[PDB]
Amino acid sequence: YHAYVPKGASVQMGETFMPSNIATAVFRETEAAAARADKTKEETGFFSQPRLNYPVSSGIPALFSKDQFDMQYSLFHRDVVETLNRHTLGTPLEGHNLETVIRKTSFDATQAVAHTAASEHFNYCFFYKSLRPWGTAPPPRLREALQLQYGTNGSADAMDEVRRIVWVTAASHQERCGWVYLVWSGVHFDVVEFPHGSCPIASDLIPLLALNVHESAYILDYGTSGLKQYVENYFKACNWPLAERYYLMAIG
Amino acid sequence: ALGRLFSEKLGDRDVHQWAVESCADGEADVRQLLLSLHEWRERGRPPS
Amino acid sequence: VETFNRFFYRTMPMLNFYQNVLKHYSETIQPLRQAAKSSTRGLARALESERSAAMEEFRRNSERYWRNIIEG
Amino acid sequence: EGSLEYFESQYRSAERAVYDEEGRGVRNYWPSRDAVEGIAQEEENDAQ
Amino acid sequence: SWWEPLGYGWEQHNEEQKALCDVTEQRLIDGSNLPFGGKLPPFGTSYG
Amino acid sequence: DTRRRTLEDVLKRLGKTTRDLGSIPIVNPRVDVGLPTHIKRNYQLH
Repeated sequence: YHAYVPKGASVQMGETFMPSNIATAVFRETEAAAARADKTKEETGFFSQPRLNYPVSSGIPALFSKDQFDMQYSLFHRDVVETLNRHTLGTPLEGHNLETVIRKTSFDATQAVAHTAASEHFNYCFFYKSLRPWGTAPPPRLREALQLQYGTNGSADAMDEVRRIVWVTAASHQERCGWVYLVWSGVHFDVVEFPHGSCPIASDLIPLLALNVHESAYILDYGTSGLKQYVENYFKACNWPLAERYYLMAIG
Repeated sequence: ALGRLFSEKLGDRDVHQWAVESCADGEADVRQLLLSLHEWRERGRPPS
Repeated sequence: VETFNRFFYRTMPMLNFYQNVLKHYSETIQPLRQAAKSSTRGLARALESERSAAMEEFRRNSERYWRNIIEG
Repeated sequence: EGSLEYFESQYRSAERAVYDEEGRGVRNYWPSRDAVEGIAQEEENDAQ
Repeated sequence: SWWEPLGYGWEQHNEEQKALCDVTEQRLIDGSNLPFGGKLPPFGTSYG
Repeated sequence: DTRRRTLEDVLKRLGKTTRDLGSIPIVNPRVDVGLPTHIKRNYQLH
């Protein structure tokens, strides 16, 4: 039955609470849904939003309400993708990897649309992939790496220090449009701040963690003054082991 | 999340020691919460 | 009397429910405390015994330790 | 029936032989080697 | 009689043993000594 | 790995194997640990 039920609806048990009126309103909403589904099937471009590995029907634990995250996923990001698709068709960039769009549109003003959309698409993706719902404890090997750089004579000082430097970097980007990454330069770690429409692959770094510093990300929950609280929570919900296996693959 | 909060606060020190601590004499059978703890930490289960 | 008790059983079943809960508590509680204290003290003396003199002897020579454990 | 009866009887005997061997009345999970590999004298008595 | 000579689940069982068991008590199956090299043979070679 | 005797080779030189110790709380003969340790590791089992 999964195919027949529209995109938003949940399939559950009848409690026989439905008065005939709303029972009909529902069928009408379903008919509309079928129509808009038929037009979205044809509006489909080359690129598309990523499938989420974790259920977001409720919020992301300790981080987002349902409305916050679904204002990121189903509002800003999908616009970014519509833009990206509009501008990668009818151009030499048709049907290539996300990379070869990001990388071949790098640093040119003429293709700035394509590049901005592309890099935002990547950032959002990597952001979703950087969030593990109940959080995780940073693995030993990564802790050993980080400690050799950030750590000053303290136990996993590198963890408090990294989640400090991330906060500082976030607060020091004033425009509130962009991303904060923990990345591997290839010779060392660092926390870099990317402006909107810029990406770690474009600067040929290797990304480990992503944090979304757009004001649109924390506005519905933490308000305009709530960035510190926001980041602090993000670390409750972040995904370390990913960052680790990327780090270890980078090294060899 | 509870798993790693626990494994963070407990830190290094002995599981069994902790169990004799967290039960004063009249509290609960040590064998019970020892069992349930083992089955919760590895072999991940809902905690009793 | 039967009409009465029946009425308040069918209307308010949980009075008997909780009454029996407390009945059972007051019945079985002290056996449970005995079991608890006994087992906990079991692991307690078992636990502290690892710092004793006998253990200090275990490390210097193990063979005398095991030998007089099997005979002992 | 009567296989099952005999069977169950000798089990009951064997197990109350192993778990409390001294008839003190409490369950012992660390039984002597003599009580574990030991044969029931009731078998011999039945032959006799 | 042909099932036991080839340890079937040996790599899994090895993994389970190495990860969850103390090295004092663990039995480790080696694939090199097993009939096909602990593997499934190439297609047309093994007579079926 | 050191010059200590496990209870294992103590049994081999006495010739009791693993079976004779049966009234003693030790299960794994080949570990290097005290009797009290052996008791606490197996304690929750009974």
